[PDB]
Amino acid sequence: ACPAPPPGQPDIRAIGYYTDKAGSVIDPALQQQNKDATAPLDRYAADVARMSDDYLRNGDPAAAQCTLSWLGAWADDGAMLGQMIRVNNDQSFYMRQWMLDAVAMAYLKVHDQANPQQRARIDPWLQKLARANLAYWDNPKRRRNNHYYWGGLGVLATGLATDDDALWQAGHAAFQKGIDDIQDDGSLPLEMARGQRALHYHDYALAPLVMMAELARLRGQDWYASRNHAIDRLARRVIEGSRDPAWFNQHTGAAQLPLQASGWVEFYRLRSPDGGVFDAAHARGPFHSPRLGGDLTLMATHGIVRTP
Ligand SMILES: O=C(O)[C@H]1O[C@@H](O[C@H]2[C@H](O)[C@H](O)[C@H](O[C@H]3[C@H](O)[C@H](O)[C@H](O)O[C@@H]3C(=O)O)O[C@@H]2C(=O)O)[C@@H](O)[C@@H](O)[C@@H]1O
Repeated sequence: ACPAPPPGQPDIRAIGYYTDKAGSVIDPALQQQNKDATAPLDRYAADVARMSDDYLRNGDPAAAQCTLSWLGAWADDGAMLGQMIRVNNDQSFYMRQWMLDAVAMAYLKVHDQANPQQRARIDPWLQKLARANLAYWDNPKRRRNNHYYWGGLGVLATGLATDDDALWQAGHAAFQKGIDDIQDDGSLPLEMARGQRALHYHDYALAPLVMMAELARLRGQDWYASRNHAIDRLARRVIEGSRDPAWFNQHTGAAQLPLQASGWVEFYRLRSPDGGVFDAAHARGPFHSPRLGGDLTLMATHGIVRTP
């Protein structure tokens, strides 16, 4: 009934594909190279997202058991615990953050179906990945942009799922720095340097901050207020921006590519409706993002976990 997972590959060889300082102009060949190189890794994320999605949607323990089986198999095969091969950037390192986000959110969603044996295999694997990811951001030489907020999510979810309180404080630190990076105009200095993709990267930075906030809401915290409701400013700046890019066009000097707000809106519309600014974007749903935890619509309506 539970199909065979792919072999957990120890090595990642992804490929950065922007050709300009702003990281805004794509080389299509390079975009294709990286896509084919990562396509197996992305198939796995989507599968555990969907199977964990199937469990949250209809309560079937087989969907949760098949998810635990697949995560069980990847831990055992030491998946992505090897070399992050550098082709032309740290693209392989980023994938290990994104994959951790996908595999740890999937685990959290089915964790109440887990028995001690499956816990024994998965936790040390997630924790190895989560500590490996944190240890990249120990170097001060590396700009803590949206990549740091995306790393933060997996580390936080691994902290919550494995109940590793060091990892949770690390995750929270990532979320703190994101909120702290929000200027009074709702903008992020590091994301403002992405020319025509500036608005995309604002939406892209915000989504993992919103997911971390929603993870804190599972532990009975409320991070949303931090720094005098700073997240609402960035939220406003992105949702106003998907409607009207004039501010981003003026502030960066680049004509923005059109953006449709990502699945962070499914939760955020419930936390602070702001008149209902997210209603058009919500109507574009459901939102599927394995890197953010899968079906954001289902999780916003019915919760990330079926029981605390
Ligand atoms: O075709 C898609 O839309 C593709 O998007 C994928 O996620 C992107 C993500 O949107 C984001 O742009 C990210 O950007 C990185 C970039 O890869 C590079 O490393 C740069 O130096 O840093 C950027 C950054 O985050 O600051 O790249 C993601 C990626 O995988 O390249 C996926 O959502 C994919 O499933 C989708 O089809």
